[PDB]
Amino acid sequence: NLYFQSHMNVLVIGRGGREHAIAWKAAQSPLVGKLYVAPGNPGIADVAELVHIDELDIEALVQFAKQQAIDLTIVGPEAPLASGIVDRFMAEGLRIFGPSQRAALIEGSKAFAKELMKKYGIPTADHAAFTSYEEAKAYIEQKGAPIVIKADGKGVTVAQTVEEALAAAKAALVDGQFGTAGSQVVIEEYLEGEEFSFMAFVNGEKVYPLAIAQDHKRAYDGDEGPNTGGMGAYSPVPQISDEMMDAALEAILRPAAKALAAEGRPFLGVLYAGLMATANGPKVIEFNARFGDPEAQVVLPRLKTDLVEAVLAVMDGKELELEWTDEAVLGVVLAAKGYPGAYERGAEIRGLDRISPDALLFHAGTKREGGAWYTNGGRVLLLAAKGETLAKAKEKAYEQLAAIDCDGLFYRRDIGRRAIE
Ligand SMILES: Nc1ncnc2c1ncn2[C@@H]1O[C@H](COP(=O)(O)O)[C@@H](O)[C@H]1O
Repeated sequence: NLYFQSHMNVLVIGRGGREHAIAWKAAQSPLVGKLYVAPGNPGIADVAELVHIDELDIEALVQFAKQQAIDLTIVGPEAPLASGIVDRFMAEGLRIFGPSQRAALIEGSKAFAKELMKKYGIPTADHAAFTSYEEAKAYIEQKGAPIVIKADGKGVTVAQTVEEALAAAKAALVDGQFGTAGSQVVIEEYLEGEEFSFMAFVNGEKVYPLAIAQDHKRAYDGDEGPNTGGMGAYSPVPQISDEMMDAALEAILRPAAKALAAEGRPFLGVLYAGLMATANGPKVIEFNARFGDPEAQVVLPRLKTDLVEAVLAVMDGKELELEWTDEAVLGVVLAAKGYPGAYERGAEIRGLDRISPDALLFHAGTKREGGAWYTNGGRVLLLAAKGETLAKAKEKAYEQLAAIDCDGLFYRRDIGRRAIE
């Protein structure tokens, strides 16, 4: 079907498991000649050449890319995007998949995203910020309870009653941090239902849906403890109906891409909708402007289509249908004890050699030294397995995980548990 230029040098920006997953996929493309990741990490060195340049060193990255004749740059994390790498690259004539600074604002500013979804009729949790008690009060009292109250400067209360919400909102203003605008309180609609991650390739108004993943954000078994970058994920997600999926594509993803374009911020890249499946249909929690982590590690193994060709087709504004395997994929994050708090580095990791070769081991935060492996970051590794069903992928993933010994790491035993229940 689609022809593109073969023997294309590709650069991936980032250092994590998402970027291990995007490099591992890229390396399998019949289109790719040379594959660099800047800065990557020692498990990524197995699939790609590492480049010792920071993600935020935009001028070095531009100079590296001109000089090593990079045909495609794919940006992993959001900070480079929020800093204008795409803008710099385009002005230099370098081809890049990722949003402009102005488009990436959809993730950077939750206020801006709320503002855009309100103006364009996009379903989401109601959101409002106040520096006045009396105005906070009058608003809490129209909206009623349960209600989220958020204090700046733990400070998140899901107030079960109106009286509690007011007590919490009053405290937020009296004890929260005094910014240059005074103290402020954030009030949000509480939503119930099942969370899901809906990513799509986007170029302007053109939206190309990926598979649907579910992430597990809480640190501990039974969705306990604080929130994290994500402790595991799987795809597909059988308890989210096709109808909910289509509602979210037509009432959320397609209108956000339009809204960004209508505001003179067209988006190019991965638009990642963090969603709730409510009784009333799907509702935005947040938007992200790039692949989710650990969502990329579980979605990208299911993609049949060549990843580099799909990116090029998207950048060209070409027609494309993405093809996916029937097999489910589930992934478990091993994190350094203490994460998402203060965590210890430098614990020896044994047993990486013992893992079956069809297991997918995505390095996020490891170091290699004197021929051994050590923890070096909050999320350290993700192990995913494929399975004919979700339960089989769950079984495979956990069985393989147990080959790893590290007294400095922990992981959730309940990834996927509800979905199989
Ligand atoms: N309005 C909401 N309704 C339900 N869950 C939420 C809401 N906001 C945040 N969360 C949860 O808290 C996590 C952290 O997102 P955030 O609160 O924007 O940092 C999300 O990934 C959700 O799992």
